[PDB]
Amino acid sequence: NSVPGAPNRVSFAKLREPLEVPGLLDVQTDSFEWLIGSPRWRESAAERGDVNPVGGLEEVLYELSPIEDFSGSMSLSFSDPRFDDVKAPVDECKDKDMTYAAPLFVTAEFINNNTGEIKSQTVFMGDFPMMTEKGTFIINGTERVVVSQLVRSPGVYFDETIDKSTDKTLHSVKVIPSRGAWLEFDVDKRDTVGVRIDRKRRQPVTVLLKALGWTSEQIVERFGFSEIMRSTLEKDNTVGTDEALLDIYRKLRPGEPPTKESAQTLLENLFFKEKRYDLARVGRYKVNKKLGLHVGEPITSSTLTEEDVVATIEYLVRLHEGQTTMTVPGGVEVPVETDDIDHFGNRRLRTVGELIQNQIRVGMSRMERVVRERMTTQDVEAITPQTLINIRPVVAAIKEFFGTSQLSQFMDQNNPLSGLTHKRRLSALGPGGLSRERAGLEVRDVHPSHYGRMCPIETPEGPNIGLIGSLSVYARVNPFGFIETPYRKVVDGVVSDEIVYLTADEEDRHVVAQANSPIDADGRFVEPRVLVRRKAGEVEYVPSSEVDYMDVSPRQMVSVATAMIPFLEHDDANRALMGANMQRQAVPLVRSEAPLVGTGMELRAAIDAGDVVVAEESGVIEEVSADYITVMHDNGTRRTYRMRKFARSNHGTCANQCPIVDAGDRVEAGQVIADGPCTDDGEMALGKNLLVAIMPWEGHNYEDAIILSNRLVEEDVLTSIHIEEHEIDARDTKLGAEEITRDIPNISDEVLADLDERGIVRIGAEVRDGDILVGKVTPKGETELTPEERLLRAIFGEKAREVRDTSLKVPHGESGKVIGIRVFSREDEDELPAGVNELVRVYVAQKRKISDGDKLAGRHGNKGVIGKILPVEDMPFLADGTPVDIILNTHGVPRRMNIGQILETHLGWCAHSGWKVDAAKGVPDWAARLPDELLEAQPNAIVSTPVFDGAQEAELQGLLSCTLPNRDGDVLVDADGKAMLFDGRSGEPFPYPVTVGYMYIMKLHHLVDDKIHARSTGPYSMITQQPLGGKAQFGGQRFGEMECWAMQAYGAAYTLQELLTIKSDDTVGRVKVYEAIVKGENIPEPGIPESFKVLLKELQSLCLNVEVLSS
Amino acid sequence: KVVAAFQQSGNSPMGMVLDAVPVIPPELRPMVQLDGGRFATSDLNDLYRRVINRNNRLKRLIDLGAPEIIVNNEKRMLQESVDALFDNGRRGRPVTGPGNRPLKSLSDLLKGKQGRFRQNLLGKRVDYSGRSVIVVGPQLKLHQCGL
Amino acid sequence: QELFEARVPRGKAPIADVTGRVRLEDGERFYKITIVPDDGGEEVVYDKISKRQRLRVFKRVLSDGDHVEVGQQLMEGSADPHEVLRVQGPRE
Amino acid sequence: RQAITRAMADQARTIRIPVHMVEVINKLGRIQRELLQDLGREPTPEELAKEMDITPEKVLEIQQYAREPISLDQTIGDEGDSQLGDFIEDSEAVVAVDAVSFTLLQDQLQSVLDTLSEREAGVVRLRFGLTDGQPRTLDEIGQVYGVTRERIRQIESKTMSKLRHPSRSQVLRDYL
Amino acid sequence: GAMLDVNFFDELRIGLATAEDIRQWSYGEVKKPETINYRTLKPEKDGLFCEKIFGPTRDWECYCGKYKRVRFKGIICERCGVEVTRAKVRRERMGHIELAAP
Amino acid sequence: SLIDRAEFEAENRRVVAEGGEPAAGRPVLMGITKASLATDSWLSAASFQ
Amino acid sequence: DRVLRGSRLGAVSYETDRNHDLAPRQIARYRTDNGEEFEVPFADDAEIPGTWLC
Ligand SMILES: [Zn+2]
Repeated sequence: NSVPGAPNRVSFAKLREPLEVPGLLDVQTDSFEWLIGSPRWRESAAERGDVNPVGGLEEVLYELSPIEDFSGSMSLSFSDPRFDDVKAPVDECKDKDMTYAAPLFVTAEFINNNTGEIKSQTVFMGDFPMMTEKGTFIINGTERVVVSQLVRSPGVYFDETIDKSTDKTLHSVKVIPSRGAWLEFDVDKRDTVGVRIDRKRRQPVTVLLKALGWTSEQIVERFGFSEIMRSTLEKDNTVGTDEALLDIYRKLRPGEPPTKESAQTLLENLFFKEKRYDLARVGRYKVNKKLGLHVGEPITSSTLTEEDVVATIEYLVRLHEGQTTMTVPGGVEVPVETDDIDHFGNRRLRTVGELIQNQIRVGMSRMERVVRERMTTQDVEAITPQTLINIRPVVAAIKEFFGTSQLSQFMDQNNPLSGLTHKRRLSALGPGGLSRERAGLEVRDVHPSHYGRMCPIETPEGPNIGLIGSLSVYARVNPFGFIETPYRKVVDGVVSDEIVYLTADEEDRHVVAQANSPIDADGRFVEPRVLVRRKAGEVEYVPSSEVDYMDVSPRQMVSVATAMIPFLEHDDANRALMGANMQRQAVPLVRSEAPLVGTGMELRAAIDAGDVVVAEESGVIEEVSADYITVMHDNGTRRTYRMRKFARSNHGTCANQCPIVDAGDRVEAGQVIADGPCTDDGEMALGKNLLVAIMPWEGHNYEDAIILSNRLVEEDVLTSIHIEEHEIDARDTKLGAEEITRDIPNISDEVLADLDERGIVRIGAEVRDGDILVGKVTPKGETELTPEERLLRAIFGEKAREVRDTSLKVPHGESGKVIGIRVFSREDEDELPAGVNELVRVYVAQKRKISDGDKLAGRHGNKGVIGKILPVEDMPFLADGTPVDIILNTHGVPRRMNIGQILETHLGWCAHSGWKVDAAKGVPDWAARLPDELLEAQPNAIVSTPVFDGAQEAELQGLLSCTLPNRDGDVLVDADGKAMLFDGRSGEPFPYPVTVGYMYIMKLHHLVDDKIHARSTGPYSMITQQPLGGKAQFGGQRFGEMECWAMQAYGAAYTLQELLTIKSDDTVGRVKVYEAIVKGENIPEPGIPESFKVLLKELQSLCLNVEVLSS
Repeated sequence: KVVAAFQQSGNSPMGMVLDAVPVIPPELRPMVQLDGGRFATSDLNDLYRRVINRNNRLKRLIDLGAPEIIVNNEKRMLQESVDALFDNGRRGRPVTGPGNRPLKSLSDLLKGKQGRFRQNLLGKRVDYSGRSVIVVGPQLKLHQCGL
Repeated sequence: QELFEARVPRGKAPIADVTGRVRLEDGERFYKITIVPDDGGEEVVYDKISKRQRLRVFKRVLSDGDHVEVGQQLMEGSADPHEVLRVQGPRE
Repeated sequence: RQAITRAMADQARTIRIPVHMVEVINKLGRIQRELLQDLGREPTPEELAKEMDITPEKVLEIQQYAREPISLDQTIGDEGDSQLGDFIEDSEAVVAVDAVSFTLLQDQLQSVLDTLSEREAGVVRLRFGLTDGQPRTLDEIGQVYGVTRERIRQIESKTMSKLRHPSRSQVLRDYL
Repeated sequence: GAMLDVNFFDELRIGLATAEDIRQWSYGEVKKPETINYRTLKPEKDGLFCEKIFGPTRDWECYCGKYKRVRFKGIICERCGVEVTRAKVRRERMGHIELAAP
Repeated sequence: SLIDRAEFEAENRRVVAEGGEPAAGRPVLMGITKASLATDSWLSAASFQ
Repeated sequence: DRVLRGSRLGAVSYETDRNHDLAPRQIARYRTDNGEEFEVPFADDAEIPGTWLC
C-alpha cells in the first residue's frame, strides 16, 4: 500500500518487507543536484558525512583556483557558482526546440601580487543544461538521457600470472591513476624485480629507490628480509643517486640533453607535481584503504607520496613472500592479498554528475591555457576577469558532450517501462571505458559481488551481453561512486531493523543470510543451520549465531523490469533475459487494460516513471476535461494540470494522457490522477489479457508462430496509434530563394485539392504513399532543352517553367491522417539556422490494426510472429461457446524451460473465474499459510505474486480445484487445468483435454510495415555506382560474400554474373536491361562492373602499373 | 628473394624511388554538394593539397636560394606528405583531421573489411530486390512460396 | 582450427621415430624418454616432456622396456602433423 | 607575422577564399562572437549589417561563404561501420525510366511526324533540329528546299495547326 | 590492351611503375592547391579539378562555352583549353605532379 | 622456397635433359592461411588478407 | 533533415551520339623545349595560338 489511490491488488507474499522500494530515479536526480549543490543535497550530505559539503562545480573551481602566470606577480581565482532561473519552461523548450538550460554565474577574482588589488566580478560562465523533474535533459527540443558508466577505479591492483616455461608465481602491480602516467612493479622470470615506469623498457627497484634518494643502507633497512630485494640491491650495478637519475632521464627523455636540475625535477614532475598527475578522491581513498596508510585523516594531496610508493614495493615483495598481513609504519596493518578487477569493490560507477564534471574540467583546462596565455600578453593595470575569461571553449565542451557522445543517448520512450529502464542503466562501454573489440570474455560474466548491486538477468542479447546492465531495485550509490546495498543487521541472533548500507568490501568482510528464512516473529531464527554467503561467493550452512547481516527482502538481486515478471523463479535465465529485454519493447495500445496476474512492481514503477500526472497536494476536483484538470487545494489555491494529448514519442508512438478522476472526487497528495500511455488506474499495462490455449493447431502455430482470433482485429484489442513527423525547410540558394507555394509545376489540379492556399495540406486530409504534403518549388536556371521536349512545348504552348519542383512528398508505403501542422517562419523572427527562410513540420498519424507477421510475446521470453488471423468461427471454442483468442504451441514449452507461462496461464484462469476455498471445516491443508481474503475471490479480480515469494504449486492446485462456475452450473476447467475444446472448423470435440487460461501478452515494436521493403530501380551511390542502402532510401539487400559462395556451390554462373554486373554496377548496362524488359526483347550481354574500374584507377594511383592484356 | 625477383623480370628497380606522383581522377574523389551548400570533399583532396603546397614551397625555396636547414626540412616535409598520401598512419603519428579523426589515404581504400575488395568488389547491393518478415505457410506446396 | 592451421598443438605429445624398447626415466620434476634403436644408430632423446602430461595407454599404460612402433605416440595429447609428416610420410 | 597570416589565409580552407573576404569573414566572426559575449544572444543579419556598415544580403553571402565542407569519410552511425559517402543519392545519375520514356517518345514522335506528308515533316525536323541537333532556321530551310522563307513559315504554321488537332496529339499529351 | 575495357581478357599483369609510365598516363600537370572558385562554384584552372586536365563537367561543352553540341567533338577549344567530349572522362583521366625533389 | 609439386616434377623432366641434375624436394604440410596466400593469382591473394 | 541527395557541379546532357559527320577540324603540332612533340586537334576556323601549355 502506502500509495493512496492504488488499485486493490491482493498479494501472495508470505513475508513482509521492512524497507520500501526507494526513489527509483535517485541515481539520476541526486547525482545532478550533487553537481549543482542544491540545498536538498546540502542537507542530505549534512545528514550523512557533514564535514565537506561541496558541489561538483565548487570542486572544479577550487582545483582551478588560483591561476598564476610564470612570473608569479598576478593571480586569478574563482568562487561561488550560482544559477539563475531557467529561461523557458519545459514544454516551451520542447516545442520551440530550445535546449532547457539555465545560466551560470561565477564570481571571478583577479589579484595582482606586486601592487596589490582584487578585481572581483560576476562573470557569465554559460548556459548550463538542466535536468528535468523526470531525470532527463532536453537538448535542442529532443530529450536525452546520460547513461551511468561503469569503469575501474583508480588505485593499486595486484595479481600474478603463472609461467609455464618456469612454473613460478609472478606477482605484479599496476598503480593506475586518473590522467597520469602508469608505473608497474613486476617480478620477472628470474628472481629480480623490474619497475617499468611509463610503458618503457623495465627496471630494477634500486634505481628508483636511489632516484627518490634512498641510500643502499636505507634499502637494506627497509628491505632486510626480502631475498629478491637484497638480490637486486646486489645486482644494482649503479651507485650514486644522481647516477640513477641520469639513467632514468635517458630512458625517459630519449632524445634530450640531460642535466642535474632537470632529472631532479622531472621525476618529481610525473608523480608529485600534481598538474600532470592526479589520482582522484576515489584513488586516494582506495590506496589509503588498501595499504592502510591513513585511517581517520581526510582525503587531500591527490598526488602520490614516497611513503605510498615504498609501501607498494614492500607489499608486493611480501606478496611474493607469501605473507598474510603487513603492517606499514604510521598505519594500521592490512591483509596481504591479490585483487580482482571485476569485483564491485574495484569497479566504480561514474554517474552523470561525475561525467558532466569531467567535461567541465576538460573545458576549464582549455579556458585556462588561453587565460594564462593572455595573462602575460595583456598589459598590466588595464585588465579584468571580463577581459581574461573566455567562455567559448567552456560552452563548447558541454555542447559536445550533450550532443554527439555515446553516453548522451537518445531517450528511448516507447513505453514508461523503457523510459524508466533507459535510466538506471549501467554501461561499461564509452570514452574511458572498454570497447567491444577490446572486451574480453571475463568482464562479461557475473562476479558474485553483483548480488544486490546489479541484476544478473537483464542485459541486451545482442553483442553487448554483460557490457550493458541495469541497477538493482534497492541499490543506492556510494558518494565515491560505488554501489551500496541495504542489509538488515542482526545482533546475537536477533534480527533488528537497523538498515545499514554496505558496499562490496563489507559484503566480503561479514556474512549474509537469506530473507526467506524462518524468523520466529521476534527477530529470532528458528533452525540453527542457516544458508549464508561467505566472501568468495561460497554458500555454506553457518550455525545461526555468526549471522550478522540478513537481506532486506527477496527479489533484491533483480532489476526493475525483471521484477515485473510473475513466476520468474520458475523460468530459465535465457528466456527470462529475453522476457526482460522484450518487456521494454511493447507499444502503447489504445485501450491499455491492466494485467490480472502481476507483481508488486506495476504500481510503483509506474508512478515513479514520470509519465503519470500525480496530484501534487491534496484537495478536491473542480473541473475536468480531456485536456486539463483544475484541482482545488484545501487552502485557497487552484492549479491546472495540463495533459499531453497525442504527442509523438521518440519512437513514433502515442503519448496520450487521459484523466481518471471525476468532478467531485477528493484527491490526496501522491495519488495517480491521470493515466499515461501504458498505464491503467495507476499501474502498468503493457498489453492485454487474452484467452490462450496450448494445442498445436493445423501447423499455423508451427515453430514459435502464433495464431489469433479475428476478435482482436474487430474489437481493437491490439491496436497502436503511430505518429510520424515529416519535415521540410525552405532555404536560400545560389540562384535565388525557395518558396513554399501552390504554384507547382506539371501537376494536375487533382492532387492540389488537399493543399491549402499557401502550401501545406489541410488538417485531417488522409494521405497515401506518394502524395504531396508541402508545395515547395526551387529555381533551376537555364538548361537547353532536348529538341523533342522543345517541340512538345511548341505544340502545346506550355512555357519553359524555369522553377523546379522539390516538394515534400510522403514516402513510400505510408499513409494515415494528418494531426497537426507546426510551421515556423523568418517573418515571425523565430530561431532558424543560417540561410533558412521558412520551416514547417507536418505530423502524420495512422492507426495500425494487428496483422499477420507482427511480433507478439508474453512476459516469459516466448516471442513469436503472428502466423494467421483466423475468423472467429474456426477457432477452438469452449463448451460455453467462448472462443479462445490466441493459440500457442506446445513444442516450444518443454525444451525452452519456461513453464512460468504455464503457471501464469493457470493462475490467470483462476483469477478470471474467481475462486472460493470453502473453509467449512477448518482450512484445507494447502491454504493454511495463505493470507486472509484469498480464501475467496471475485471474477476479474486482480491478484499478484511477488517474484521470489509467490504462488506455490500446491497453492495453485488448491485454487484450481475450486473455481466457481460462470453463469450456469459449469466448471469449464477441471482440477488438472484443462478443458474439452470443440473444433470450430470441423466440429468434432478434441479427444483430449487442452490447457486454457488467461495469459498477459504484449505487442512488440517489430511491426511488418516497418520492415517490408522492395526496390526495382531507385537511388544510386555516389563514388561507386552500387544501389544505395536501407529502408530510408530504397536500396537493395547486400548480396554478400557468403551468398556468392552459395551460388558458386550450386554452379549458377549466369545468375552470379547478373547479380554482380547488370543489377549493381554495369552502368551502361542497367538502362539497356530496363529498356529491353519494357520492349520485351532479350536481356543484353553484361559488361564490366564499375567497381572493378574504380579498383583499376586506385591501383594506378598507387604507382602500380596495372594493365589488361589481350593475348 | 627480392634480388632475383628484380633480376628475372624486366623491372628496373629505379621505380622504388618516385619522381612524379599521379592523381586519381576527380569523380573518384568527388566534391559533391548537398542540398544547402554544405559540401562533401573526399578526404584525398586535403592530402593532395598538402603535397601541392609543400612541393610549391620547395620549388620557391630552391628558386630563391635558401640555406640547407630550411631546404632539408622542406624535403622531409615533402617525404612525410607523400607518405601520408600513400599510407596515412603507417609511419609515426597518423595525420588527423577535424575532431581528431585519422584521414583515409589510398592504402586505407583497400585494407581491411572496408576496402574495395570485401565491401564493393565481392558483395554488392542489388536491384530487383526486397525483404520482409516471414511466417509459416502450411498450405503451400513444396515448390511454392508466399509473396 | 589448430588442425587446419597446422599449428603446433598445446598438449604436444611427441611420437616415435624408430621401433625398439624405451629408455624411460623420470628426471627432475618432469620426464626423460629416449628410443633404443634396433639396427642401431643414434638414440633419439626426448628431454623436456612435462610431468603435467600423461603417458599413452593402449590395449595397458606405457611401461618401461615396451616395444614401440616407428611412429608410436609416446605421451598423451595431440601430435603435431609436421612431425608425423616427416616420420611417416604423406599417407599417414 | 604577415607571411604566416598570408599563407594561413591561402592554405587553411579547402576551397580557396581570397584574403579580403577572409578578413571580412574574420571581422564578422569577431563581431558576432563579442556580441554573443555581451548580449548573450546570437544576433540577426540586420544587426550585423548595421554593425559592419554593410548590407544584409552581403551578410547572408558572407554567411554562405564561411562554411567549411564536411568530409565523406566520417562515421555516419553512432558506431563506426559505414561512411557518409555510402548514403548520398547521385542526383545526376541516369534515372533509367526517363531514358526509356525518352526513347519511346522519339519512336512515337517519328511515327506521328511520318503520318504527315514529306515536305511537312522535313520542315518540322529541320525547324526543330530532330535530324542532327542543329536547329535550322527559316532561310536555311527555304534554301535547302529552294523556296522563299514566307512559304516555309506558311508550311510551318499549317503543320503546327495540324499537330494541335487532338487526333495527332492524344498519343503525345501524356508525355508532359 | 583494351583501354575502354571491352570484355576480352587473358591476363592482368601488375607491375612496378616508372616515372616515364606516370607522366605518360597523365593528361596534364596539376600545379595549384585549388579546387573550386568559392563564388561561382566552377573548377579552377591547373587545380585539382581543372577541366583542361581532367575533362568537362558538362556533356559536350567547353569551359568558355564557345562549343556546345556533339558536332564539335574530339576537338579542343583554342581559348579555354578544355577538350569537348562526354563528361564521364572525369571518371577516368588522370593527372600527375612533377616533384621538385625525389 | 615452396613450389607446387607439378611444377617441380615438370622442371625436373625438363632439366634431366640438357645435362642432368635433380632438385631435391621434400613434402611439406602447410597451414591454410599460408596455402591461400601463396597462390598463383595475385588478385585472389590480394582480395583475401 | 534533407535529404540526402547531392549533385556533381555539372550538367549531364543526352543527345544522339552520332559519328558519321562532325565539324571538320585540323591537327596542330606544338613542341616543348626538350624535344617533346604533342598533337592538338583544333577546329578549322580557329585562330591557332603560338604557344600552348602541353
Ligand atoms: Zn571554353
